[PDB]
Amino acid sequence: FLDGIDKAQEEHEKYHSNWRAMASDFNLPPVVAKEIVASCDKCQLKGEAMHGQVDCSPGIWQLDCTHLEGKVILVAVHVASGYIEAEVIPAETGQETAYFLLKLAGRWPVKTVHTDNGSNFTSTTVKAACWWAGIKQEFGIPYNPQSQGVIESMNKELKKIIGQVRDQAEHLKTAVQMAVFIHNFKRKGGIGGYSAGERIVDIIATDIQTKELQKQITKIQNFRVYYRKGPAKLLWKGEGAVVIQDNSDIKVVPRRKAKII
Amino acid sequence: FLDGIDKAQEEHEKYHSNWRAMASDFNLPPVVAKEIVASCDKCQLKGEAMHGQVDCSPGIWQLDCTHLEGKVILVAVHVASGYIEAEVIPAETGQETAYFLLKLAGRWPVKTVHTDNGSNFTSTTVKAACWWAGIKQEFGIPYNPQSQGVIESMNKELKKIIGQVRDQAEHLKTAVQMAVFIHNFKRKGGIGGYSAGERIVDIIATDIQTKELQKQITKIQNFRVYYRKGPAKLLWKGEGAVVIQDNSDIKVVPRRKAKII
Amino acid sequence: DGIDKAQEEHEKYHSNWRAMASDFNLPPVVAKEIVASCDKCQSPGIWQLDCTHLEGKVILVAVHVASGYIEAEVIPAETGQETAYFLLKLAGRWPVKTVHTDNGSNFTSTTVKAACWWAGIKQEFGVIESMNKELKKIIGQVRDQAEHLKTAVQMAVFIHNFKRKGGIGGYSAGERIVDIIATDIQTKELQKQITKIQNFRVYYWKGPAKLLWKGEGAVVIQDNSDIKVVPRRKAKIIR
Amino acid sequence: DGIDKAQEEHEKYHSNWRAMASDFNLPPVVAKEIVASCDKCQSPGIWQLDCTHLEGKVILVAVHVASGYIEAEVIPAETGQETAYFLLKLAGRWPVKTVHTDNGSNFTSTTVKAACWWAGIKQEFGVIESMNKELKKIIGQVRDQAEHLKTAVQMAVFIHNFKRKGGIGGYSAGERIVDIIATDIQTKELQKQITKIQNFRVYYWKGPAKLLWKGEGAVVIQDNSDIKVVPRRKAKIIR
Amino acid sequence: ELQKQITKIQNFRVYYRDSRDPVWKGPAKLLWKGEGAVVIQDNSDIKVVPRRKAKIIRDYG
Amino acid sequence: ELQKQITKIQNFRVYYRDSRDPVWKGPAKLLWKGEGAVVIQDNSDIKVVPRRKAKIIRDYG
Amino acid sequence: NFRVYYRDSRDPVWKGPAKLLWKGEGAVVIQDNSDIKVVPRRKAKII
Amino acid sequence: NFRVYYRDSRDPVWKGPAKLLWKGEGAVVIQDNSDIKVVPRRKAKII
DNA sequence: GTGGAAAATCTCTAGCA
DNA sequence: ACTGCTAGAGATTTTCCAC
DNA sequence: GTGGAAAATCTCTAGCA
DNA sequence: ACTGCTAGAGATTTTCCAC
Ligand SMILES: C[C@@H]1CCO[C@H]2Cn3cc(C(=O)NCc4ccc(F)cc4F)c(=O)c(O)c3C(=O)N12
Ligand SMILES: C[C@@H]1CCO[C@H]2Cn3cc(C(=O)NCc4ccc(F)cc4F)c(=O)c(O)c3C(=O)N12
Ligand SMILES: [Mg+2]
Ligand SMILES: [Mg+2]
Ligand SMILES: [Mg+2]
Ligand SMILES: [Mg+2]
Ligand SMILES: [Zn+2]
Ligand SMILES: [Zn+2]
Repeated sequence: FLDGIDKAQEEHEKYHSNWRAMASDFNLPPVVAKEIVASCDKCQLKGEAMHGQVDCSPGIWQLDCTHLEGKVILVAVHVASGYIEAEVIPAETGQETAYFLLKLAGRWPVKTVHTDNGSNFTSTTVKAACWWAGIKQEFGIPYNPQSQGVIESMNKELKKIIGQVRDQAEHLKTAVQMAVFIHNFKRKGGIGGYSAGERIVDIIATDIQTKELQKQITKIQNFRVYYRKGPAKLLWKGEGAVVIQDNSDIKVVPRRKAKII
Repeated sequence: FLDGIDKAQEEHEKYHSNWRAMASDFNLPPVVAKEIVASCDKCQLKGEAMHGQVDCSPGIWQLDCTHLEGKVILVAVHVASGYIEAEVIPAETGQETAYFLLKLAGRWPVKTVHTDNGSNFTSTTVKAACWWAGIKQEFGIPYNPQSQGVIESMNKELKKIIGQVRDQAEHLKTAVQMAVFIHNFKRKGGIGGYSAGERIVDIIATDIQTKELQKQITKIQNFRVYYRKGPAKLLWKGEGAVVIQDNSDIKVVPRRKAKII
Repeated sequence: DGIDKAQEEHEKYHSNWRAMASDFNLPPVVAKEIVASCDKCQSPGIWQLDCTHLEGKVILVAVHVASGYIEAEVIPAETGQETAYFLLKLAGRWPVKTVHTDNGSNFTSTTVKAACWWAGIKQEFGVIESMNKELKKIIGQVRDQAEHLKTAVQMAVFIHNFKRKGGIGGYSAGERIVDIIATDIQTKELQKQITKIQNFRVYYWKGPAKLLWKGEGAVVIQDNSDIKVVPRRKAKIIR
Repeated sequence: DGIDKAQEEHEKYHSNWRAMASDFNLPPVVAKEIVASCDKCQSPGIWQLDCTHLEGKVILVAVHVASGYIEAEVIPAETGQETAYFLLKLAGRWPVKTVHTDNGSNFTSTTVKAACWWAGIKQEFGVIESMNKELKKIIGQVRDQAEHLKTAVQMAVFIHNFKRKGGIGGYSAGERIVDIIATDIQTKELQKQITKIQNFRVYYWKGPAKLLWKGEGAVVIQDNSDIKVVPRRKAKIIR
Repeated sequence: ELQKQITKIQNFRVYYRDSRDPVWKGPAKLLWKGEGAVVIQDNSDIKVVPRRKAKIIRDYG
Repeated sequence: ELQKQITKIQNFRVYYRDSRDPVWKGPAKLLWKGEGAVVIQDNSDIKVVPRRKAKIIRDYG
Repeated sequence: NFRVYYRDSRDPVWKGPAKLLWKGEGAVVIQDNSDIKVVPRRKAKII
Repeated sequence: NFRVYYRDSRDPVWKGPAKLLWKGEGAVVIQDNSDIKVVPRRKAKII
């Protein structure tokens, strides 16, 4: 089929046929047809069919600016719990966002904020506010809203709730606060059948308690485990398995072929 | 929990809590909480998460108008096979669409055309053209592009192909015809590993041949089958099952409890 | 199985239900009933609001008295609408159930009453004064670092809530409030469970006994201040 | 298994491979080889283009000579560009491999040559005239129903292709062309199969035998004009 | 006589979809084709698919 | 002694996701929590989940 | 009898309740104050 | 070595080939004529 | 009966605008 | 009474080929 | 061991603009 | 070197309760 390769190359240069067509009409093996297609710069027009996963650490907040009735609503969400805070701000400015961020950092332990590349989030004012409060700034890939999916989703949810309570307030700020209240303490579901406020309290309390307990355990329990290497610190044992860390590489080994001193 | 019902009704009238929250905070059974939610007009804000299925009969074509480089491209797709015909038309007028439809009906057996509610498709001229050619017109639900998914998808595909061959022509009409050629006879895949032209020929030929053969079988084979009912005309038998048609209701019954005279 | 040891421990030391449940591996309902079976064993959502003045500006301060957690905001004027907006913001962030106020005109406005009614908050008319003094001290400390007073106030709130530690355990106000609210959530879940099971009567025929726990293969019940365990097969539960 | 009966049938009657494959349930490759084994036994993509005139307008007509299927279009003028555009449209709709033209100036333009080269069409310079007469008759019949001549031409094409029946089987031009193209597709698939298998050599040692069919549990081969079947275990196939 | 035609009809292949599943089911075996419904056999199972949910092709494989 | 604390840490629940699956895995059992990774046990299987893919809660159920 | 709440034509606001006249696969015909509408089931909720 | 073809910023036209500098879960850092870009894997194809 | 490899099937996403 | 789909990029399950 | 029923888990989609 | 997700509407699988 070697002459078929040249025939198919000309056919593709003309028509840009996919590998199935070339294989069928020139008796090419699928590998050769796929190679012919993959050598054409004009036929590389589709990306991987997958989705990434955003960070869900206890200390990461996702912020965004949504618009409603000509007003600007700045919305922050705790990624690990779904807990939201929203404020109607007079304009999409760096000063307003820095004030919102300082308020947020004064109430909850904000360690990193993830945001789009909007001008307010990229301003030196927000940079100074984050530096003072010790917050790490993450920016998503430009024009990739999926990177902020969580907060984006919440926008939807927030607006929905406003649509249900807008008739109970004279102004949009009051309706926004009502929606925040309803989302945080009147909508139950998720990982633990929790509300958002209950879930965030559980997340933070669990972080503190686990840190404290693990600190005490590591203070008390001291062993070195060899397996198969170097002085690999013991981490956990039981159920016929030993989890250890070596050169800061956590691994799990069977209880056998493992000795603990 | 009977007093809980009234407490939860007031709580929902205020905050519009979901059934989980009401059940948790008022000890209501899930049925009663769901009933409370379902009685609130303001909480009916989501439809069922399902997609319909478009018609895929051999005689149904889906037509649409797409735009490219300031030009109007009228595209028709044979739903069963994916075979497309595209023409650059001077304007989105009823006369141009009627001419395109008469041309299409003169080449292939068009029995039904499914289109959006665009002005050209709804014009009396297209109605007259379809009446003369004996084509039935189906219009999707307004502002529901999914009803025309097939043709919509093809738009994408068509444009993609144009992007690969636009440099090979000095006009958009030539590029459109090149793209139609490439899609119909240079892209292979799908149900039979076919190309679109081969698939449409197979579909039409199979329709004709099966009609002819079934006519012969029915004229030859005459039987009446009683099962469990009335004089149900026999349809097929074998593999321990009999398929019959009683009162124009096709059904399958076991070979047992079925007698054929 | 381990109920008798827990009961004896309670009789000796009058311990609380958390300690008994942790020590003797009992479901919390059983420990709560053990505590309530003795006749001699018989706040998280309370906030205190005040409005101070600094550099001729109004600072509305809310203190979680149980923990010392602070929320301060510089408001344009001592107006009822603005206090109501601040209260709604506070209620949407933390589980506020009661608020104490100093009978000020803004705190008694019909707008604030409406906001509290909507948020389900009850109003009652020296933690707050000491906290105001501390907040003013921190604001004075950080005022060199902020051009405006609102930014300085927010920095002071942040420093007080998270960068100041003390007390018996050397914790900050944020950790204390998170722990207190978590304990409140645990208490309310336990109360919901008790309410759920308090409307059952179990026969093990032995008289109508209250139900304390329905396990995978056991039923723990109480009869005449005596806690017993019976097999699921031997027990019959009705409403 | 049924190969010998098919071979004898071909010897007596010289039937084609479709008939033998249908009657004796052989894979088409075996029947094709049986036909090609005898010496005594040794169009679907051909179109005819013309340009007629009617009411002082140019009607370009393409006829599938094998079936009589017509495609007509009123073009602005007998120009090379218009003919090339019509040819590209035709090639994108049906599998055109060859076109016969009347040496007209438009048909011999460099634009038409480029269009045919791109579409992979070979150009060669009384079916067409009779079809033109029939099309003109139908156009005359339907001209009362169309304000313009292009609409009348398209109506005539529709009537000729689908509403006229005749011939041995009483079929329309559309059915005939669909059947002819389907048969062409079958032939090309069979040729692809033969090309795929023609580069194998099978030993069953017996000399190098050509491979005709690799079944699930059999290998049908040909050696010196004798068709035989072997089990897969006894046969060794190499490229 | 009749059996040759029945077998010819049975040679055709049918791709079909169910009323909720959007994925096309494999190449079933045609048994009857009607104006409104097609009776097919897919893995020793007889089904009656609506005509609008069926693609009938004699695969030229 | 150490065992009470180990059991207390073991009492927490972990919801996690794998590197390609977008659906959250059920309430695993925590065994170790580190600065970068958490070692959990899900259905007698030990896993090392990155900290960014873990939600750790003591469910108050 | 049923109650149908629907979103008809590029209007994010939901409407209803309406009387269900006919239910099919992928669409439902409903009546809302002497007005008949055809709505895909993705944009309708039936109770 | 790899070839990356990507669509970066609200530009339907695909670009490439580019050199792959770093591949992660959900995004890839690539170099396209002395220009470094970070592209989600949904908008990149690696050969 | 069984590894490697090639082929078939399954899963999933952008764009249609 | 009408109705998402198409084609490509990986990934995973299946089958085939020699041992 | 087993039907009904209620509860838990799984599947899927719109909007975020 | 960074990354779709959330919550509601049905549907389907699981478990519980008496017999
Ligand atoms: C003026 C006519 C008549 C009234 O409706 C408008 C608007 N419209 C909109 C889209 C559109 O939204 N395409 C994107 C898309 C989104 C989802 C999906 F499933 C399929 C899709 F194609 C069309 O394709 C389209 O043809 C029209 C159109 O023609 N019209
Ligand atoms: C001017 C800033 C900076 C530069 O980017 C723009 C445009 N933009 C666009 C969307 C948006 O397309 N939302 C719809 C959406 C689509 C898919 C998905 F996964 C999530 C989604 F939210 C935003 O949400 C958004 O915040 C912005 C924005 O802020 N900006
Ligand atoms: Mg934004
Ligand atoms: Mg946004
Ligand atoms: Mg349209
Ligand atoms: Mg369209
Ligand atoms: Zn190419
Ligand atoms: Zn409601």
